[PDB]
Amino acid sequence: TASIAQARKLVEQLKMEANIDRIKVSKAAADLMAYCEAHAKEDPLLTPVPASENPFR
Amino acid sequence: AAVERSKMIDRNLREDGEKARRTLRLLLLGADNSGKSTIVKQIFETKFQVDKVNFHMFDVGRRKWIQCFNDVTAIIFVVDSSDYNRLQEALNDFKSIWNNRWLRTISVILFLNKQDLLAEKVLASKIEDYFPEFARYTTEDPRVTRAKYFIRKEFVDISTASGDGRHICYPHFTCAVDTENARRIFNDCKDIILQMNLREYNLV
Amino acid sequence: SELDQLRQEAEQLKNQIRDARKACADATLSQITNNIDPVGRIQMRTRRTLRGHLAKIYAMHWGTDSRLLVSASQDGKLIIWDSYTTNKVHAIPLRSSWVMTCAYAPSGNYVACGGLDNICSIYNLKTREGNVRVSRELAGHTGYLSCCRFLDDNQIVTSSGDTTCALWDIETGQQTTTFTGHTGDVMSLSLAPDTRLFVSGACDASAKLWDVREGMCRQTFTGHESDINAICFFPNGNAFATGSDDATCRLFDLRADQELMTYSHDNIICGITSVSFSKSGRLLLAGYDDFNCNVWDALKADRAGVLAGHDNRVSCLGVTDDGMAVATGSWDSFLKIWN
Amino acid sequence: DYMGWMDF
Amino acid sequence: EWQPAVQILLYSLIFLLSVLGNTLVITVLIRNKRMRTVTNIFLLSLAVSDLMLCLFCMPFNLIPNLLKDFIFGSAVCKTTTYFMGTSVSVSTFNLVAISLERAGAICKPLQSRVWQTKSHALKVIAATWCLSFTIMTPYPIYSNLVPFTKNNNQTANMCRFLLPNDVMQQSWHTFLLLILFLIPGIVMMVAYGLISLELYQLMAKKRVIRMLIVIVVLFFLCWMPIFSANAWRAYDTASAERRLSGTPISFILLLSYTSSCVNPIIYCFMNKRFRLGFMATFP
Repeated sequence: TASIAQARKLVEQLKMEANIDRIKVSKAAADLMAYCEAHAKEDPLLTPVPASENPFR
Repeated sequence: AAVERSKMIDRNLREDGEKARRTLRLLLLGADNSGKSTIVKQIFETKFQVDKVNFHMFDVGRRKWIQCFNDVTAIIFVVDSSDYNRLQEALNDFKSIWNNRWLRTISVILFLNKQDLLAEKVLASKIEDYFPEFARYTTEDPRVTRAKYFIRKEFVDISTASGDGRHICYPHFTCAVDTENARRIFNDCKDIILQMNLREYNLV
Repeated sequence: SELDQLRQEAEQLKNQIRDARKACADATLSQITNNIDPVGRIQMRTRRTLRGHLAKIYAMHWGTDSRLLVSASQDGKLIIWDSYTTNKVHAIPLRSSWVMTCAYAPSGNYVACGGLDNICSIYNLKTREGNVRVSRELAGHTGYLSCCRFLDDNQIVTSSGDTTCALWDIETGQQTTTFTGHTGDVMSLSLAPDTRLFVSGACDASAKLWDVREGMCRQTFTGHESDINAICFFPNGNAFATGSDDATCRLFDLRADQELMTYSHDNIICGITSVSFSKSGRLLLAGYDDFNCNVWDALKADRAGVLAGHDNRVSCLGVTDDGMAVATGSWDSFLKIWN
Repeated sequence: DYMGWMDF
Repeated sequence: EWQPAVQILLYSLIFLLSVLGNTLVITVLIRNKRMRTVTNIFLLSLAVSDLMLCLFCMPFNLIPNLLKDFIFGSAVCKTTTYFMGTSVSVSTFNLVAISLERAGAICKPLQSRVWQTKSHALKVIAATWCLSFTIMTPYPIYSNLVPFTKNNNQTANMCRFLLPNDVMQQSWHTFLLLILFLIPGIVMMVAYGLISLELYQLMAKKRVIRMLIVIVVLFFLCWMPIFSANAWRAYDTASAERRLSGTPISFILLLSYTSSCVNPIIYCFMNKRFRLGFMATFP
């Protein structure tokens, strides 16, 4: 009867997964995009810094 | 003072690699009731010595972690030849190992253990009931020799269907009382290194 | 009849999940990011080469200060590097040479290492005797360890090949919480920036979101075709990226609960070994089996650069907390600092 | 007759 | 003037082919780090030494024969003689080193793992180069122009190398005939014979054994005539100079120079791995 208990466990897992709230993928993608342009200026990899600031010459 | 510390550390690592380079590393593979631990009389590991050459054998107590052993000298693969029910599983496992993406250049030393049990079973016959193609096979007891050669051929056909000469299989028939397995491994590793040298020195 | 009813209920629940995700999917990340300008070619160049390892490198981790880093190699040595001057600060001899992961404590006082020994070993870097010593050996996993990350000086999360993740209390040396639900071996791990959640990737092509305090699985993602090898949170903490043997990368969103974007090209046929994000999060850096490292525009999926220069498989990868430099390890036995 | 050569 | 026509034609042929081959080998070996093994270090050494031999021997050895006069200065005479001797010594010792490395790797594959390393190869290359530079010291000392007048009352010279006495001249030439021809020849024959014996005791194995035979045959045919002629001159200069002056010694020198032409061909251009590297490097 262990297989029955396992199947009940997956049933509960999928019930919990269905009970979660979700937001529109358009809004989520807009949020990640907005984060990216918000913190773009602080990223040295997408825009190299001059050798005066670069610690690795 | 820091750079001196770094240089001392680097000297220590160089001296460590010097000692590490002198051992040949071997991967032990096989299923249950194969008899892996009995092969050599001397992540588990074991060590033994033949003719001033150091061998260090490893067997993990399989797909993902096999990548760690893509640089060993040889893979030692053990198969139980006493019974025929598991022989198809052993052949499939051997094919999976031989055709592995990360093991394409590693030779396999094949051990077919409990040949005494196989001889007893044959002389005292059901192998045809598991392999219909064993019927009318040809080339100690002649029937036992026929069965041994049939099983060895079954492994060697898989071993030769692919490989392109990058690596080859070395089948052996061994028993529990056979103590020559270390010497066989030593000779096989000598052959593997010789074949590597022929390519690496532009001779072949 | 109970088992059949449970199976039918599971199928109905999975169909409802799929329908909820389909209703959620009103637009595509590629359509949203159509108007943004591309980053252009990412011309990164090697700046340091860290020599001293005499075998394949499997793992590296940056320190909280962007100077020090630790790397693990199957020569049996764990080396702490001063990346500014390439000096070797420490060289830790390991009890087992088959290691596969390494972590550097956020405080800087400890490092962790593990592999085919089914043990996570903690090393004290700030002892009073001047040498490095083991603090505790965390035993209890039944498979090999594939990733580990410190939460603090006393809390560390590990993933294992035994399909389970664990949370540890280092002082006691016992598992505080066990995480279960994966069916394939867990290969990667990534703590959230707020350290309240983490995601893991498994060989069953699935990614799960876990709750550290509760110990329960929140979400499950299954877009990949083959085993997932690498995982890493987006800097915002609301998304993550995975790399698979199927030779693709996917970006998922936690609040959207589904795939957002895939990073693939027809020429690439090898699997991804490691992934990481930059400071801004717009660049996604992935290591491949083709000996190269490719830079992906995580918002546009366009390939922006290549970190060529390694002569063997790129096993590891890591970006600094400041975002100044990237370190890549390889089976060539050399680590390289880029940009 | 510029006889002889250089050794090599 | 058919004989001079053939002489300069062949000089140009072997010169161009050896230069191009050595340059290609040097470029491929220096570019593909993957193609950097113990034997490949010695191959690069041999390519550099063959280029040195070609450049410092062949153009300076046809002129004094065509114009019967040494036109260059004493500095050029001394430098060219030193470089020719150095290149010959380095080439011969690199060949012996390659033969010994191969013999060890094929005869004791596991025992030779201890010492067949890149650092050991670097030690060997450095020792060979330094030993050659040290031993070839007397040539820039005793190389000087000997003047003579021609029938047209014109000036002329003979860059030449003469020790103060004929006895020590003979000793020097015997020492060269030993160390640059005889001992290396016996060592290479023994090494490749052992390699062939071990490898034989299949169509590919016969090919590689015949290649090992070709190596020794080419070495002996290329280097026997010139050393024999030098020994003949040391023992009785008059007869040797009368017989071999002009085209015969020029052609013997060309036969000697052909070793630098053939060595890249046998050692690299017949290797599949190398050919692949060349195709990957050049368009």
